[PDB]
This record gives sequence, structure tokens and C-alpha cells, in this order.
Amino acid sequence: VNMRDMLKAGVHFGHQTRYWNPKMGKFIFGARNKIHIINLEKTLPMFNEALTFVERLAAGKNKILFVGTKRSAGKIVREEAARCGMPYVDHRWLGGMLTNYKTIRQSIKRLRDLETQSQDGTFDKLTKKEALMRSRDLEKLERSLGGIKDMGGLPDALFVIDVDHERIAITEANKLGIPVIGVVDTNSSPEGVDYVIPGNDDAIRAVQLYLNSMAEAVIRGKQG
RNA sequence: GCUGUCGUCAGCUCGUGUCGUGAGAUGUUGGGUUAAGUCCCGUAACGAGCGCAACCCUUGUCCUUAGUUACCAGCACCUCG
Ligand SMILES: [Mg+2]
Ligand SMILES: [Mg+2]
Ligand SMILES: [Mg+2]
Ligand SMILES: [Mg+2]
Ligand SMILES: [Mg+2]
Ligand SMILES: [Mg+2]
Ligand SMILES: [Mg+2]
Repeated sequence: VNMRDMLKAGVHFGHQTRYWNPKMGKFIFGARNKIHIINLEKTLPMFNEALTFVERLAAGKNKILFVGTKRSAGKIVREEAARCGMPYVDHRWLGGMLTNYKTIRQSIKRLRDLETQSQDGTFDKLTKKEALMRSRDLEKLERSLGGIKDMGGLPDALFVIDVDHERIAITEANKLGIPVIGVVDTNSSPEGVDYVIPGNDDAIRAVQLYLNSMAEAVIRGKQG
């Protein structure tokens, strides 16, 4: 907010100068010490416009999926999905999570039934030779599928933190014609992102800044 | 219909999705591990099916039920079986 909060945490940084997508050239303020620098004066209006978009979309009882699976990122994405609701993914994105959603509905149902019978009084009362490995199966399933337990329909908008890390996901969205909100860095390509946010990745302070901005926007939009 | 053979070898496929103009590919590739496509970890693939394993018969130890035509530890007789 107000050109200073992001000025300190991590935003004005880029993946060196050897690696850089030329299509991002319009968002480069300059290069210092063989590191690309992003022009904040251009990304503030885009960030505010995206916040307005998300706030207005959250008024209308509709879902925005959060995608942030990466080092030290999927965690805070999880706790930001905590409160304000909304779906999320924090571990590996399974190919076909959108274009092949009918098949993954079955795994959703299997997880829901297994978790129902797991905490129904601990129905896993049989011998531990099978109980521990069934619990391991539950753990592995909830690890990569826990976020979209709810949200039975297709999400309306997708929010991704890193863009080239999540390219598969973006492609699926671009096939179903749903908007994409992304934090595009220097190396990534802004192609396939409807609301490009030229920010920074890998910076915990920066990424939590985006997550809290999004959380407050969606909370205000849903409040009415 | 029934049978041999590869071969009791660990393999052979399908649905949806994705890649290629197409035949096709992916799943089923990779690091380990196993008798085993057995299992774990990663992974544009997510699942399922037939195989593998388990369920079956027998043998190896123990308990309850029962002691005839089977048995004889203890008692009595014994022509000494
Ligand atoms: Mg095959
Ligand atoms: Mg097939
Ligand atoms: Mg197929
Ligand atoms: Mg095609
Ligand atoms: Mg093949
Ligand atoms: Mg292998
Ligand atoms: Mg098997």
C-alpha cells in the first residue's frame, strides 16, 4: 500500500540479468549490479486495480482459487486460506485438476468418505498392521488434495504467485477461459495472465504482503 | 469343447485429460527396493481392470471337546497276552 510498504520487503528485485524474458521489458526500471530492478511506479496501479477486481468479484458469492505451491510459500498460502475461506493448493499441482475435474471428483469423494470414517469414533479399530498405512494413505491424499475438499464447482478466477513454476496450471485455466491473476517476475512470461502483477517471488515478506492484501480485499468484498 | 507351449515368465491393457497433421505417445518414464508393475520418493497425468500377493489343502508346536474297534500312567487279577 502507498508505494512504501512494498518498497522495503522484497518487490524491487529480479532474477539477475542473464535470465530475463524480453516480453517483460516494459516493466524493467533498470539493472544494477547485474540484477534487474522492477519499476514500482508501474506496478502500484496494476496492484490496486487487481485488488479492486478481486474485491468486486468477492461480492457475488463466487470462488477464487489460490495456487502457491513452492518453498516456504504453500505454508503461508494455507494460513491465508484459513480465514476468508476460499480454496487453495500448497503442494504439487496435479495435471488435469481443471480440465479433468470429473475424475478428481472421485478422489475428492474418497478422501471425504475416508476422513468421515476416520473421526467417527475412530472406526479404524482393526489391527495396526493396516491402520497405520491407511492413515498414511489419508495423509498423502489430504496433502495434495486437502484445499479443494470444498468448492464443488469450477473456480471463477485463479491466483498464482510464481508464473513459470505453475505454467501447467495456467494452461488449464487458459483452456477453460477463466481469468488469471499472477505475480509475474522478470524471467517469467506475462502471456496467459489477464491481470499481470509485476512483482517479486522467493521473498517471504513480499509474498506475505500480497497474500494479506488479497485476504483483506476478499474479506471486504464478502462483507458487503 | 478339452489340451500342450512359451511360462508361474511379471507382465498386458482401458476410461478421462494432455502432447503431435498423423501412425502414435503419456500414464507404465526417473533414484532406490523387492520373489513380484512389491513398495517408497519424485512426476501432465488422475484413476481402474486382468495378472503378483492374500483367501484354499497338507506338514511342523500348543489348547478344548471324545475315548471305541484306539491307548495302558496308577490300581487289582493274570495262563504273563
Ligand atoms: Mg501394457
Ligand atoms: Mg488408454
Ligand atoms: Mg488416454
Ligand atoms: Mg490434438
Ligand atoms: Mg507405452
Ligand atoms: Mg522404476
Ligand atoms: Mg499390483
